[PDB]
Amino acid sequence: QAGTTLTVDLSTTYQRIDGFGTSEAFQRAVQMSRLPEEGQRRALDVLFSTTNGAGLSILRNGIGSSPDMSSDHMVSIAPKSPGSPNNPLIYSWDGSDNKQLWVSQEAVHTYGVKTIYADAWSAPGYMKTNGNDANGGTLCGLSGAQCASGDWRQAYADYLTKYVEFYQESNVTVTHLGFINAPELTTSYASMRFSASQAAEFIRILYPTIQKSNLTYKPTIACCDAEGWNSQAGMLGALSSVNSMFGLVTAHAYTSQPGFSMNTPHPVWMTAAADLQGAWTSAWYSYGGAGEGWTWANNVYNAIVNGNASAYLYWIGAQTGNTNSHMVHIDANAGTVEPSKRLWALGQWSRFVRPGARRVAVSGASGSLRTAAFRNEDGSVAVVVINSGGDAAVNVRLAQPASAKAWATDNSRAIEEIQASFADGVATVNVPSRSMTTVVLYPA
Ligand SMILES: CO[C@H]1[C@H](O)[C@@H](O)[C@@H](O[C@H]2[C@H](O[C@@H]3CO[C@@H](O[C@@H]4CO[C@@H](O)[C@H](O)[C@H]4O)[C@H](O)[C@H]3O)OC[C@@H](O)[C@@H]2O)O[C@@H]1C(=O)O
Ligand SMILES: *[C@@H]1O[C@H](CO)[C@@H](O[C@@H]2O[C@H](CO)[C@@H](O[C@@H]3O[C@H](CO)[C@@H](O)[C@H](O)[C@@H]3O)[C@H](O)[C@H]2NC(C)=O)[C@H](O)[C@H]1NC(C)=O
Repeated sequence: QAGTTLTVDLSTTYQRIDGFGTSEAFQRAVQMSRLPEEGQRRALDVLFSTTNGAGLSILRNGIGSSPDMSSDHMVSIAPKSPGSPNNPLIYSWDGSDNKQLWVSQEAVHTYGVKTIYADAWSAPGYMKTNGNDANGGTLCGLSGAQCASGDWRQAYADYLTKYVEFYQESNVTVTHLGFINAPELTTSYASMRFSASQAAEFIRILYPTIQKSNLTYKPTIACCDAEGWNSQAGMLGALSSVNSMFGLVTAHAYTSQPGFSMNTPHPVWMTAAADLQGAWTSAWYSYGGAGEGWTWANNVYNAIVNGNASAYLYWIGAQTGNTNSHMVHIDANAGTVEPSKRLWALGQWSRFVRPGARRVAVSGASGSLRTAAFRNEDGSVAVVVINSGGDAAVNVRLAQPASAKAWATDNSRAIEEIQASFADGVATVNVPSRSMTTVVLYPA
């Protein structure tokens, strides 16, 4: 044939895409802050730049639960107990939030990011059955968790609301708010155990607290950052009584993969995935291993197409260390920043599939090509082609554009523009070998 023709059907729609992003929690933002100004700027550019970076459109921040910044802990805005939940909470704002406020202010005001997801791993220790933000335990006052010290549920809702207000008064709007992380998992770090029933119980307290607050923008409540699709899907029954009081479902890709559509009315975000203990690799493709850029391009495809995800977040953007827990390597001694091809994989999506995009049908792929298509709010149509074979001539059309452009990521290209020859509404591209290519059709 005269290449492979991919035809986009704008009349067949699926989920909305809210975007793509990562976190700088657990003092990864502090590691970035220690770089020379040029290293700082390069780290921020590769994460958020829509011209020379991954164009990430969501930042996930931790709402620190710890009493201090020991180790990699995130200090809380209220690290000292008031003794009783009947006493006002004592807020001790540091103007920094574990250097996440600076990353957020750069994302929003330098790079145009509009989606800021703040998620607590735990309440402060004095609000919990175990008196500690680490080693699990549950919020005092929930069903099954009566504490000698009192019922701290309203206090935790006031606390989360105050955290959003500190960000607001620092000119950052938190758009989404989570109050647990991995509620099925006890860990040696910030962790807190809620059943799905307890999550619903708390949402019924947190929703009116937010709606009655003086916040300028009322953030959408999220739940529950379970460590896999399967674990989160098991919480949806109990959450269904409060579907009027939260608006985002969140889950990771650790204990199961995002390979089916959850039964919820809400958008579903895959909010953390990584090759956490794999030895550092920057490569796009070596053999299809767990850390390679190629693998992560495909992991995103699977989450969107098979998991019905509206967003995809790698665990950490930039940090130090020699595992694939993160996309961007910091060498603290050299003061340098090196993006892996996992950074470019997520950017090969995020640069072109912007917030509000609607996934749409595309036909004509077979064999070595996996394809998806997205209609942006500006009417630009982004067609993803993941090519596991040799160079593939592809034609991209609607079932009408005035111009086209194309970019590819592979072993020698980092979201590099390639030719998109444009004739009578049809873009013709050479999709490189073992690449992810995005072809964009633009209205006038
Ligand atoms: C080599 O050190 C790595 C660790 O391997 C890695 O876990 C991470 O540690 C962070 C930590 O992150 C976890 C990671 O994602 C979730 O937990 C996973 C769920 O699935 C299980 O099967 C895995 O074993 C879990 O790790 C969880 O929701 C995150 O919080 O966060 C706390 C930090 O204190 C800790 O450093 O990264 C390190 C590293 O990069 O050095
Ligand atoms: C893939 O995910 C999307 C969400 O990102 C799912 O969309 C949701 O679909 C349900 C069922 O159609 C929608 O429920 C309807 O909502 C309206 C209000 O807008 C309500 O009045 C109707 O009675 C109905 O309950 C839900 O709105 C919609 N959510 C969004 C955010 O669009 C979709 O169902 C998922 N796909 C699969 C195959 O599961």
